[PDB]
Amino acid sequence: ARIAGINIPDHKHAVIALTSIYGVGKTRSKAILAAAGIAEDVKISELSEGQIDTLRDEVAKFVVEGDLRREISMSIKRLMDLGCYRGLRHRRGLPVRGQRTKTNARTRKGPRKP
Amino acid sequence: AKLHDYYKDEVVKKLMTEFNYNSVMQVPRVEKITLNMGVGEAIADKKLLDNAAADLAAISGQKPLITKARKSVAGFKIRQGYPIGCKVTLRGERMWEFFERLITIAVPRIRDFRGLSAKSFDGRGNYSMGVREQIIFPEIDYDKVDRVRGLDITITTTAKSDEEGRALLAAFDFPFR
Amino acid sequence: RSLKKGPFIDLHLLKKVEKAVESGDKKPLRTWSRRSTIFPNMIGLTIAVHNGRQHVPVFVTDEMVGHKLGEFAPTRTYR
Amino acid sequence: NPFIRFEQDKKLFRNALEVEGLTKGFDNGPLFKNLNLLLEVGEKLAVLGTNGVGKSTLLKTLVGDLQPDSGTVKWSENARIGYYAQDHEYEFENDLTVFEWMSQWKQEGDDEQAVRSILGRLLFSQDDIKKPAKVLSGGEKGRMLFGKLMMQ
Amino acid sequence: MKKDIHPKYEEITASCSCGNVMKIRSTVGHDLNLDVCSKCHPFFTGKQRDVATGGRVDRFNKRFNI
RNA sequence: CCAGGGCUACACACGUGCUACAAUGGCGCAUACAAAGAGAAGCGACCUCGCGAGAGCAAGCGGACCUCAUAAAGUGCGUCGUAGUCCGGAUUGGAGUCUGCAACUCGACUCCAUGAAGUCGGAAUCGCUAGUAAUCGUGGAUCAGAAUGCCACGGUGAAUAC
RNA sequence: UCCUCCUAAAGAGUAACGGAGGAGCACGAAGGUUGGCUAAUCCUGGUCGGACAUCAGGAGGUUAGUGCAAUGGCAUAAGCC
Ligand SMILES: [Mg+2]
Ligand SMILES: [Mg+2]
Ligand SMILES: [Mg+2]
Ligand SMILES: [Mg+2]
Ligand SMILES: [Mg+2]
Ligand SMILES: [Mg+2]
Ligand code: NA
Repeated sequence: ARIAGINIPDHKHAVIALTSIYGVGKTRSKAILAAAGIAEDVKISELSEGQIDTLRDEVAKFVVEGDLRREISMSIKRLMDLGCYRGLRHRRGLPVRGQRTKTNARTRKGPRKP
Repeated sequence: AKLHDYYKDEVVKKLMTEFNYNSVMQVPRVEKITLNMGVGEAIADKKLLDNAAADLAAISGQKPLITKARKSVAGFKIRQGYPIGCKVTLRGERMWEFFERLITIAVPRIRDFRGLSAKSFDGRGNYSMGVREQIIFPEIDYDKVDRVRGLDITITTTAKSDEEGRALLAAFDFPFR
Repeated sequence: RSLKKGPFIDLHLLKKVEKAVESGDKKPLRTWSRRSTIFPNMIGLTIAVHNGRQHVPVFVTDEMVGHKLGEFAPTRTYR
Repeated sequence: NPFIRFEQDKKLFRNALEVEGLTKGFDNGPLFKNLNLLLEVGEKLAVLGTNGVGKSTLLKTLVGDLQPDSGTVKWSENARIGYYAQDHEYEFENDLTVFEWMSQWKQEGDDEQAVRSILGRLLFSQDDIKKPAKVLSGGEKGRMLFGKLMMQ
Repeated sequence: MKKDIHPKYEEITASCSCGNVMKIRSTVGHDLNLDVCSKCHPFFTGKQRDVATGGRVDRFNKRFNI
């Protein structure tokens, strides 16, 4: 149980244990496991170490924790420097896809401040 | 050791023909390596200084000396005698071993490494460098550590100028710019 | 976001670009077209768009290609 | 008046105790047989009886240093248990100062405050934070236990 | 040295993942396997591979299927 | 009369709602049962392509025949074993689909990833007496496109009223 | 009542309701001896770290220090282990 960042979850199914990687969800985990030749119902601590090595390269053909964060930060920092409308909303801390800020948008704003 | 006899056999000749000296010992030689950090946050958590001392003992095979504040300064609310930092001086065989094991493995393990600056000399052939984090060193298992404490490496050579210090350090395959 | 084929712009600005590219950099173009995307034959220009009441001269840099002309003309003043 | 205040590290929600059957015994017929009960994050349930019934051994079974003859107790996966024993002599030993005893606890706290401050909030001074732990008397030992609970 | 105040010190084989056997004294207690050393570090080979974050006209052109 | 913008602005407050905080539940597999209504510059099977929104071809129907249109809770099998979790779905990055001259302001929907607050809610306050409350789905108008709203239909189906 | 400087006129002393500050202690080591060491403050280089923490070189040199006010003294240190 050791993948790019960390595969902390033992005692869990390999399909959901792989979700701990920043960049793999549910379908990607199924895509990873299907090409690994192992069933989706096997527990991480039960599968042999002859498949974890075959998983690290299968995880490696995607974008994952260490470098995915940098990639998306470059995308946001681009718009901030670009001066786009999304950049202005990203700089202020408001919704960027054009929804209500009259009453909603507490998720993007945070707790109220009188 | 390996870096020491590499220096003896090759660097002496290289620098001698480079600078057109006249004596065997006119070539600059590195005389010591100092590794320190002033933890600063030992005002209230004296165990932090012990943890840093253990980190330095693991990194280099010596027991660190605990350095105390020389003069009371009211800006950082410290006074005389407060243990503030830790320091280790390496000379000879241990200095050469650490010199090998730093620039062969520890520097490559730097996240997004690009190169050490060449204008970081104090004007007398001395070099200084900040590793910014203690996790890169192979003596650390990335899980025992608890903080982001970093060292301050200082290479003290007998060079008479920053030019000769640059030449000596570039003779040892330093990753400059 | 728009359609699979045919990136949509306005003719009156497309023809105005072809006159500007030959003459090079000049006085800014006062165009009301906001719904027109940017093409590589406009990089480095000084086109001006409408925010509702006045024209703001924008400088088309390298990265502003897929975006639209109105994407850099905020239309409401806040604080 | 010693200012003592018990905080909460992590708040558990559903229920805590949920014990089914203990039937603990030492020499005679078990002092109790079933004692099936729930907690529901309530308050107290002040166990009581007469001298020699076995309330202390019931608490020992609940806290787990003594296990029943056959049964299940279990706690919530987020449950953090502070324990103030009826007799506490296994604690005040090994010849530590008051400061050292009170500092052997604590999760992430500065050595000079938040541990020398919890001592002063309960009737202690500089002339007392250096006397040995194994010499305080009665109520002072109890107050030290309260302090360890406040920090845990 | 000063007679057992220090940690231990011994020779440990520290080879790369691409060969590169390097016997270095250290204080770990176990042989270790790590990434490339500066001998095979990707520093002089990715000088332009690292400076590649960019490109919008090129990815707009491929979108211009018409 | 025309183009562009606004009605969509946000330190905040109130009213009406939707989705939840889970285990009489999520998820995967297989299998049942409805009512009502609309459709001609409109509903558009079947087949092929696409993981999917959808695209190509395209009969039938201005209709008890043809399309919308697979109803969903349910039932049986397995797993998850009370964790901020295989609950939750906000927000954000990337890639797209279709109406439309035109999607930045400011559409809907699909895919990959991220995946927050929330673990039954203070003073106070609202609805309901039977096929009702609760709960699950379906359709229509306005409509090029654009509802968690409005109007309407059925499935399951209570407790209590001294 | 006691201590330090000036008035006090280059030996000592010298008054005023003349000009300025302190004391009624501390220490079982802050005493004895042996061995060892030299400060303030500025420059550059350096991870958090900033004008100022700690590290390395340079200048400077006693401008630091002396349990406590001032005067005299102190490197052979009377200063620091
Ligand atoms: Mg309105
Ligand atoms: Mg005289
Ligand atoms: Mg005289
Ligand atoms: Mg003395
Ligand atoms: Mg002496
Ligand atoms: Mg003396
Ligand atoms: Na008892």
